[PDB]
Amino acid sequence: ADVQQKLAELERQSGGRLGVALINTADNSQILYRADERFAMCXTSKVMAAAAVLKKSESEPNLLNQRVEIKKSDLVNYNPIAEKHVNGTMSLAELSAAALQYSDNVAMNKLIAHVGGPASVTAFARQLGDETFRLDRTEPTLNTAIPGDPRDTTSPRAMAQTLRNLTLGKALGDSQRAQLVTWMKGNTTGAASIQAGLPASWVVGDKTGSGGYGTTNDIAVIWPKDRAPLILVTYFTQPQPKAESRRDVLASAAKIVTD
Ligand SMILES: [Cl-]
Repeated sequence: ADVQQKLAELERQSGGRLGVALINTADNSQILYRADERFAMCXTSKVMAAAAVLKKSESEPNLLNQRVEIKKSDLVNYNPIAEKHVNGTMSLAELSAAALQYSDNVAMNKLIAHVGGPASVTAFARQLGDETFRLDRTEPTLNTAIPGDPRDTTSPRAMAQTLRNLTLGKALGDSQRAQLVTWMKGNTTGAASIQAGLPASWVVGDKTGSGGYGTTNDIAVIWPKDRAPLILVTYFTQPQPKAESRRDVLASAAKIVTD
């Protein structure tokens, strides 16, 4: 009850719409707030795309080493790693790391294209038992985040359950699961989001996202000191098209649900 009141007060102060799902594997419990509503995923969808490539690699051993050409025509609106490789190639492993650890949007588009497009990433989610996730578009348009638009959305409940399967469960083979966890633990974009609301000693693998309407998101697997792991999804979006990012709201939500 107190946790619910605190999340409601945070949402009201923020001026926007907040979605939270925590899974505590110590006791198989959940803390949920707007957890069945849809939110634009933005960059957080890169986890599903990278996982689809990892699954494909289980039956194709040379897959992560496969080379992909990077051209000026591939550049989109945020290309921190790919811009350094124009006119050469990157491997699928390198593209996966760039997408997950730097939010590189060219890298996301190469993962999407490799597996057959947004409908193939969605069909992979369905094969895992996630019947909520939908990836409709490529970068950069998947980030528009218009209120009421179901494109490129999922719910906090669904994304927490799927992230648990991918990182702690058996969706991927042992080598592939370990690779995903290692990539997420090395993320560089998350220190002001969920991590900022947790003790310094806790270990985190996370993926952030941001987009139109001040959309500010983070999804994480968390190893608290001497405790069973947690899965946490914090999604946030605002009423104004040009609203600024609010990573502090995600930090505040993480503190509330883990105190
Ligand atoms: Cl505005």
